Amino acid sequence: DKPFLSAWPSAVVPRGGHVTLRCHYRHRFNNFMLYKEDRIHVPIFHGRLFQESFNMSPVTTAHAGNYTCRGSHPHSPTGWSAASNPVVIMVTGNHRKPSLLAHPGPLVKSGERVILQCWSDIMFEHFFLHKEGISKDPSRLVGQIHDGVSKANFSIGPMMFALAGTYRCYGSVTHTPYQLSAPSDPLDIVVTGPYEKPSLSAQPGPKVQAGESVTLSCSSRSSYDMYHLSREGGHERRLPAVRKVNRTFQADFPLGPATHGGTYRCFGSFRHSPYEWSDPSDPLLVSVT
Amino acid sequence: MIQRTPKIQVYSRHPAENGKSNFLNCYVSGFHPSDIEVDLLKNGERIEKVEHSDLSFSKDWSFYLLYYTEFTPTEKDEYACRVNHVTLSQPKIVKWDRDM
Amino acid sequence: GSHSMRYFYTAMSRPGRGEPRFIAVGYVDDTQFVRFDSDAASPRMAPRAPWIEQEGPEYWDGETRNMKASAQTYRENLRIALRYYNQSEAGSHIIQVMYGCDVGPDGRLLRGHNQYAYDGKDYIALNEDLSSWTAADTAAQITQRKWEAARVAEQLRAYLEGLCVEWLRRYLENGKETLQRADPPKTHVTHHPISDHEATLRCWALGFYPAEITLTWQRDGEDQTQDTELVETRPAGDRTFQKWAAVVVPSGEEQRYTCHVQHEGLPKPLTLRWEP
Amino acid sequence: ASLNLPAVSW
Ligand SMILES: *[C@@H]1O[C@H](CO)[C@@H](O)[C@H](O)[C@H]1NC(C)=O
Ligand SMILES: *[C@@H]1O[C@H](CO)[C@@H](O)[C@H](O)[C@H]1NC(C)=O
Ligand SMILES: *[C@@H]1O[C@H](CO)[C@@H](O)[C@H](O)[C@H]1NC(C)=O
Ligand SMILES: *[C@@H]1O[C@H](CO)[C@@H](O)[C@H](O)[C@H]1NC(C)=O
Repeated sequence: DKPFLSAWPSAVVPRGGHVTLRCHYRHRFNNFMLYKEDRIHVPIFHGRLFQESFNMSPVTTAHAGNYTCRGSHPHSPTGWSAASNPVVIMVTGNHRKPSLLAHPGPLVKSGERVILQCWSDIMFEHFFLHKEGISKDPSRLVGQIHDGVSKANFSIGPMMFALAGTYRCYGSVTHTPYQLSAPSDPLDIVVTGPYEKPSLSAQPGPKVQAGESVTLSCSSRSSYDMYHLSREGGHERRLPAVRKVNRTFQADFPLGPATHGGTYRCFGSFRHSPYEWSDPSDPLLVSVT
Repeated sequence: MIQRTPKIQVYSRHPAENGKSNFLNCYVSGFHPSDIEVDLLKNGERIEKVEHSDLSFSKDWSFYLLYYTEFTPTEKDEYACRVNHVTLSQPKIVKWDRDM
Repeated sequence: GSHSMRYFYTAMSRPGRGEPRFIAVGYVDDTQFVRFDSDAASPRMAPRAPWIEQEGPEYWDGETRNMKASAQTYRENLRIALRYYNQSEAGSHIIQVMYGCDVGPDGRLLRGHNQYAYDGKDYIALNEDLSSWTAADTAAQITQRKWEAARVAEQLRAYLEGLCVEWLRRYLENGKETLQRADPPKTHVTHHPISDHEATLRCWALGFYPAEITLTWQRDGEDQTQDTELVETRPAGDRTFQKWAAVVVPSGEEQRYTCHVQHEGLPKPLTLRWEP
Repeated sequence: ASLNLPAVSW
């Protein structure tokens, strides 16, 4: 006899944002009370009967907490239902952001693993890794302390498309565990493969004199709707593919007016899946005189 | 969306005999989406220990479920199945007809 | 006889009412033999027919791992389908999946199947050649382009030609005494008046396996297919099935009507008539 | 036994 509690659009919410708690019980979204973990059996707001979902807006730090709901059950020894599943509202933006980096890198072969390392010069007690999206839950790790930084290694994988996307990480300090830092700079984690690798080539070719034009052509018999041109160490270009007479799919990346060059690979991708890339093309080295 | 209202059959596992243990079945099928509420009723009152089969579907993608409970039929007792579904404004009751 | 194995997946979003939910069931012919439900506590593939229960722990661990993986896959495919059709994140949607194989009496593959649906309508299907797809709309054409670029048909084909047939042959052995023994229907005819000049004859078939059956009413040998009311074949709850067929007849003409029953468990078709 | 489909997306 448990209600189902949920937060929308995200239980991880910036301060000043908005989150709605919904309590669904016996085919209804009404007539329920809320409780916080530290003070159970004492309803919040002096026992406010929520006749509708609870919209917290704008979100403040006082909204952060670990919630359960009980729905009105009129013929019962308490008059109320059992406690719902717990939902933890985490309010972000309350400390300087940590940093997030991928080892060995953010392009992850299908089936393989990647470490996402969160770290800060602030002594965070816990670190949270959150993948962008509606109704997405964070992973938590204790912060390890060494050499004046705290850090945590989040292991992601075996990589597949459900794990690809934009990640951010967060720190919390000892006595405000439901208050999170500002988010780290975002990191896009991309899965490469198993879509077949395209072909890379340059026009007129890979040897460019100063002041001459170089265009990089990514090509495939697969119908990629977009190609990503990726340079070793840089520069991340995207272009739509166009179908050619010989049935190849192709995008032409003009370089210049003074690109210095380097080794290039290209990847195909598809509409509405921006973090699923094909296998990398064979590399192509461009040298500007 | 394509929404399909449920078909309902109420019947016993074996030919009913007053005083002999049996099983009361309510077979629901042809419906979409899959959320559905099914109650077996005795004299209008919901029977408690009702089980149902695992959700599956037909080649046309509509769902079917069997709801069942052990019961000893009597002449004094009236059984039915009560079904509610988004395609139904109001719950639909099908009486168990022993004759057929 | 011929035999088939099918797996059916239902993946459902239900925003604000539950977590995204993944349900899988496995069938040999008309007999359900396994299930997985991500809503249970500690989801796992579980036996649903006695003849699978003595598969070892290596079987269930591999099945449970596969189902957990597919639940994660199809939870995300629901989000993808939202973008393909430009639908709100507040509504409830359903993906359905079917695959499996048909084998002949020698146990060799006759054909493979793999079809997908979104919100109860065809979405994409593997063709009979097991190496190409047919897409039902422009959203599914995106999926087709992706599955072509990833050579997904080759993986379906390897399974359908290999493990699918191999396991189906194993399950048919495990449950031979129930899966390959046709139980004939028990039959009778009932009579009920509807007025002072018409009555219903109802031909009953009970307790039969497998579910395939033909019930017909004839009058002077002519098939009354248009005047016959046939109910959907229905499960008895004990892995047998039930069906009936009814015709409305002028009172006094009942002797003209015969019910005909065909079923794998009958060595010859049955003819029935009603008698007071 | 069920089909094991590695990493396949719609
Ligand atoms: C939230 O409270 C529940 C008890 O209601 C507890 O089991 C759970 O671990 C708590 N979660 C956190 C993140 O503290
Ligand atoms: C909750 O409040 C926010 C802020 O005004 C608003 O954007 C939103 O529409 C409201 N309702 C829901 C269900 O989020
Ligand atoms: C985290 O991972 C990186 C790269 O894998 C490694 O160099 C580092 O030592 C790890 N940190 C800890 C605390 O294990
Ligand atoms: C297809 O045509 C394009 C455009 O001229 C060309 O770059 C590419 O090499 C051709 N591919 C093949 C396989 O002929």
